[PDB]
Amino acid sequence: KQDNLVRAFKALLKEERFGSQGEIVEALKQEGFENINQSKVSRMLTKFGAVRTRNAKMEMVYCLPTVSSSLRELVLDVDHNQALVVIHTGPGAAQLIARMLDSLGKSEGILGVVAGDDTIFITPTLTITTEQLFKSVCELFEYAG
Amino acid sequence: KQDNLVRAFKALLKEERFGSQGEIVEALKQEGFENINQSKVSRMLTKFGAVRTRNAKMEMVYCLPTVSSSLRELVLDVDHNQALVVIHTGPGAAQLIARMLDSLGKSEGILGVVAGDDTIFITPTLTITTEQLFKSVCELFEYAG
Amino acid sequence: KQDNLVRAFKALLKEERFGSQGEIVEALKQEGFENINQSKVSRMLTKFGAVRTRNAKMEMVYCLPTVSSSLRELVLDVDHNQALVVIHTGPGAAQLIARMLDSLGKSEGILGVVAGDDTIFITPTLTITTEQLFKSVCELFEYAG
Amino acid sequence: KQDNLVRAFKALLKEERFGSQGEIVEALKQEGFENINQSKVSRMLTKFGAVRTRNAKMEMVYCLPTVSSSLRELVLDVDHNQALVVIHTGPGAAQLIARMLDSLGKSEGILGVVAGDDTIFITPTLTITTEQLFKSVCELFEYAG
Amino acid sequence: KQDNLVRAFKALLKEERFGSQGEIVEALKQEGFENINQSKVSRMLTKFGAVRTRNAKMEMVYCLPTVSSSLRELVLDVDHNQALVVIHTGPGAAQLIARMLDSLGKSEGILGVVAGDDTIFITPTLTITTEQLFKSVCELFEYAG
Amino acid sequence: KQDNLVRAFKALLKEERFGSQGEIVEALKQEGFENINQSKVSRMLTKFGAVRTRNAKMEMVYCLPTVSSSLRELVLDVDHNQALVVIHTGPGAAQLIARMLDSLGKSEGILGVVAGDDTIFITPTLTITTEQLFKSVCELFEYAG
Repeated sequence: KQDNLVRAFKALLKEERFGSQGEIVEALKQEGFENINQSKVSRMLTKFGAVRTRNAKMEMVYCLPTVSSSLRELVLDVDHNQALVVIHTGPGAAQLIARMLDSLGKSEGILGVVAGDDTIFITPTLTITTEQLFKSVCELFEYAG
Repeated sequence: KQDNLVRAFKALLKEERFGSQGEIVEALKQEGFENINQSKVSRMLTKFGAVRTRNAKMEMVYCLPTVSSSLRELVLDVDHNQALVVIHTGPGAAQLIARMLDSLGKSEGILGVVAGDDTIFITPTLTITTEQLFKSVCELFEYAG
Repeated sequence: KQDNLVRAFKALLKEERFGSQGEIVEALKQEGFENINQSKVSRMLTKFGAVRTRNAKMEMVYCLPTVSSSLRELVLDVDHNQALVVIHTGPGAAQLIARMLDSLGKSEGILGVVAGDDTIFITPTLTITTEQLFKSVCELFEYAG
Repeated sequence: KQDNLVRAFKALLKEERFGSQGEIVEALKQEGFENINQSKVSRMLTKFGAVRTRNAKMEMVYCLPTVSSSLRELVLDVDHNQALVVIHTGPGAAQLIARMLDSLGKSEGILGVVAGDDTIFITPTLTITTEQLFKSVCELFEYAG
Repeated sequence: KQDNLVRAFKALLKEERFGSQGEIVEALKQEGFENINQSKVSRMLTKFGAVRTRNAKMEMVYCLPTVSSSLRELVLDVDHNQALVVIHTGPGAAQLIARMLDSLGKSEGILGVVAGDDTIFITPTLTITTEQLFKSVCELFEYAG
Repeated sequence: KQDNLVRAFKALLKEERFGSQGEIVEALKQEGFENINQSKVSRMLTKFGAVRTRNAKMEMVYCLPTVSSSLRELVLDVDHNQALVVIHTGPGAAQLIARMLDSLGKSEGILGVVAGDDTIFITPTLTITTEQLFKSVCELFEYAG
């Protein structure tokens, strides 16, 4: 079952047409993996070295290979809660991406950004909503969050 | 007075029976250290190299010694506020523990995790309360928070 | 225009009389730079290696030069939102300053602190307001936030 | 072929009897994977989340699962060149292990230690050879280097 | 004089034709800046946010702008001594690039890699010379070292 | 015995007259602690929060207290071997100090610098000896290495 899930997952990446973690979860559920969830999908994206790429249809999508990869291609997910916008990236890319985001600053609604190895926390200024900040970050990275 | 506090503190660790920072504070107050607080206790746990261990009564407790220590044994405190679950660890162990926590993912209520040297911030998904996340994290680390 | 902005900005630093990012923004607007904002000012403080110093009038102010610099002199801004107190520092100084802040602990209203390269997130305990924590942090660093 | 290599590799881990990267390479070559090398084995140990464990025969060996893991169990390889002893660990464990090693100090032949995410560089004092330091580090971690 | 040096330096970047730090130093000396050296050039590349790009003549060269930048474009210099290959990168990009290099492994002559914020140390295996490793790293990043 | 060693050690710090780890080791040996060594002294400097200060006799010496501390005051030891100059600092100060050192660059004999939490590795260019680099670093930090 696990070998089949890995094969199915990699095939979705090879199609170069899925743009978000939720899309991958839904595709796998439709294939029969009833217990699939975002936690499992996030672990697989990290484990198998998935990155994003702009396909020939101009869509930012996951793919399976990274010296020529761009920072934007290193973003794997953008999500949020009431207080923070959280980005997940490929291993060790969070710091580099956070450097760029914290340069955008308060005028763009970013009060501050802190990154871990593959996770970034973006906190908003009092003048922008977490949802608007979320929408702006999704636009910057072309992620269908 | 400070020499006596250190001696008293180390003795509490040697008893291998205290399970939380608050328990240590209370024990020291009862001994006569009226001005003791969690800030002082946290500094002492860090300074004296305290770690936790499962005692022979099956209780996770502080002890005074660490190549054979486990990640769980490296957690010193778990607490929270309205927006985050915060974990304090032994020096330089936060990154390693955060790697594990962020692998649990959204399906377990963890939207993201970021760590500093000995501090970890865990932010919840919109589908779990900070208190429930707190309770789950306390269960994972067997910490009486 | 950009060359003039840089010259104007550096001159403000050389005056050794401005104590906050907002003061710099206002001074530049008054000089005719209508589009100046905190994002631009934050980038310039980082780019030109600005630090703070206590001037001869006993005021903590920005200056243009750092082996003899103190941690307090490495703080560039202190601001906050509803959930966090955020500090911006000179490049690579956040970790060191965060070490000090997280030692203050819960008894001082600091539940935890995590730092990125030049940004620090301070989360409050349930017993202190974000504004009171903000005011205390501003006092510690003598920053007119 | 790659699916077969992964299956073969995981099976070696499940046997809980291999103690070093070189042993894994040799076992895979004997099975028919003529092009296997340490670079590939190191990538697989990282990718599949391998850790070490003391088996029932008292041997430190690789296994396939980590909250209960010890620092020693997080070491994947110990090797050296003329100037440094280099340790590879599981993801994000290098910092924690380095903290311990740099505490051993000059009296134990360790002039200094610096760690990356999963790599540690140990430089020797002028009073110990890189090979003796290597042998001591291998003994500490019970690694057949 | 400093304002003229900055203007001259930025103009060299805008030409999009210089491939190494030494080339920049030589060009500036020829323009009349007799005291220019690599230390000053390295500081300027960092300060002004220089990155590399493949120009229309297929040459990897410095340019003056970075969300769409690749890891290779983030390398600013490759040099070496008798024991290490050292890479300098744009701010906060060293960790990400090191992750990639340490994946190449021992079979490619890389015993280990450790990174700081914008500096990477690559130590060779006993089977490759520091100069051959240097030459291979220069080829990977297309840097005329 | 350990309580006496701690008391003796702290008293040496309070004298504000010792300038190097070796001086502390020698003073403790003279007091009767026959088994004292640099490993133990380094651990104590870290554990007890020692920093350096310029005393009234203009000597850089250890002291026992740090928001007003300078980067230079955060250096605890400077030593070297055949290939590297290694600096030990107070907890979490290595990154900040390394940022400054790597800005000095190749023209000052510094090929590169990488830091861990409280340790810094400085590798020399082919044009400066490790001993000359050592002597220059000792002069910069006024450390009697």
